[PDB]
Amino acid sequence: PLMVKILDAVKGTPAGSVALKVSQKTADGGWTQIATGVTDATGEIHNLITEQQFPAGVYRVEFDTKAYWTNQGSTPFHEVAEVVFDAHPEGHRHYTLALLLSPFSYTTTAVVSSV
Amino acid sequence: CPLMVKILDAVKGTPAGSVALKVSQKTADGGWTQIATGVTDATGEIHNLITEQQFPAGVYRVEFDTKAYWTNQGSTPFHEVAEVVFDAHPEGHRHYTLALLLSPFSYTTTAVVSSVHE
Amino acid sequence: CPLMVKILDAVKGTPAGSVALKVSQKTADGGWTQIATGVTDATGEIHNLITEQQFPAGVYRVEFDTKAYWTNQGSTPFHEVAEVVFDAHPEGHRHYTLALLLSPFSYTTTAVVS
Amino acid sequence: CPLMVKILDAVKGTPAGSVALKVSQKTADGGWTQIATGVTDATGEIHNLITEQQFPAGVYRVEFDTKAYWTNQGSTPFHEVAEVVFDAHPEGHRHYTLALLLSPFSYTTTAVVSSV
Ligand SMILES: N[C@@H](Cc1cc(I)c(Oc2ccc(O)c(I)c2)c(I)c1)C(=O)O
Ligand SMILES: N[C@@H](Cc1cc(I)c(Oc2ccc(O)c(I)c2)c(I)c1)C(=O)O
Repeated sequence: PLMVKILDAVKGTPAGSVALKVSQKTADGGWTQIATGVTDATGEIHNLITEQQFPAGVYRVEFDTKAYWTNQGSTPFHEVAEVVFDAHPEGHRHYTLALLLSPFSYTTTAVVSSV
Repeated sequence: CPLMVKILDAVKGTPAGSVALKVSQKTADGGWTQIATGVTDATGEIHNLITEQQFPAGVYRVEFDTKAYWTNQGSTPFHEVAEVVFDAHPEGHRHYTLALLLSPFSYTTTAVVSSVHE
Repeated sequence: CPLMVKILDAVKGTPAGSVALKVSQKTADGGWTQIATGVTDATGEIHNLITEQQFPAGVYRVEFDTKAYWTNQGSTPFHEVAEVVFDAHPEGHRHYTLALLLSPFSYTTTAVVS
Repeated sequence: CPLMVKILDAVKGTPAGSVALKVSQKTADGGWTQIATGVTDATGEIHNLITEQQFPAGVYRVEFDTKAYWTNQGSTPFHEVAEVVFDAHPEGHRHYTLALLLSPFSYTTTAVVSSV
């Protein structure tokens, strides 16, 4: 239900080996960690979470972009890239978090398949 | 396919369906020759746009009718058209995906030239 | 004004007016302490957000209430908020401009470090 | 000035200086006539690019030499050029700012229209 696609805007390839964590907002305004992962070479993570693990609610996906640029040899601006959103996965609703990275800029977009 | 597209609608949060596009190749005299046209499907893609044989190295211009897209959406767009012009280097089984993120008053054109990082 | 913002609305093609934001500084224990808040004017900027005195070297978080902005505009947006987290090195009159481009289902955060 | 530009370099986190550009106006026959050329300064802008008298309503094309910008940076660019094509409606003292966000394999073209 939750997929990601991270692209490197400098190299024109997906951003591989990007560490991420998915958190779910709790009733008291806190966060609970529901999964972690690292993108494969296609800048994707497969079987990140399952349907039952992704009920309606506010989610935060944190991407370790600083480590990504460091490893690539660039010094980046952001300490992390955070994507915080409301998810309504009722039906067939699948979410793709598209992330476009440059050392001093990123774009976070979502593609939400209907039901 | 050596040339793929992926168009996203940044307003609706879905791929941009029914976007008309055309692919032209720069000729020796500096003019443009149209080699393919098409319209994106519901996934914001166009399958079998051109073949490897139709894609020798050279300068290509892919023009997207984003103005009609927004107009059909009931929106007011800025750009007359979205243009992506690039020198293609297909040697070594390099394929291109032209990613395009659309908003009425903004678009982002990115290119992916491998399916994997390195 | 070591810390400036410039927010644009990619749907309307104008700056994003009345966008609420808050600036937090990371503390020794890893937590966040809020040092300023503001709301963008019609040019999508906030003047005199913080002073050089308030902006020492360290890690900062600028959080923009984009959800409220889109809700007010009449759209249902994706993001609950827009978060910009960065290590600042303002020592030496280093200015930071956080440029933010907004659409209901996408935003771009860029930095111009002068 | 009815037509401004603001070019940023997303790799360095600075405006993009010394970017060459050309402004053309579409003619009645579908062709193009050049009305201005310029090069951005260190703030990624070009001052006094054209006058209001030179900017009537119509379709304009602004071509940015981003390929040379990246080549000079020692990088490898994707795009052969960056072109921004739009129907301009300056009536009622509307000015345009073409914002351009550059990375080697990606750029964002946005427009800001203000009543100034
Ligand atoms: N196999 C599918 C996977 C796929 C999914 C999506 I959403 C894509 O678009 C992106 C992704 C990240 C970005 O930052 C931007 I801008 C656009 C691409 I490119 C590929 C396909 O090829 O469409
Ligand atoms: N802030 C001053 C000048 C100014 C105008 C604009 I539009 C700006 O935004 C940009 C520029 C390029 C980009 O690629 C992106 I995304 C945003 C900035 I930063 C500054 C003013 O307008 O008075």
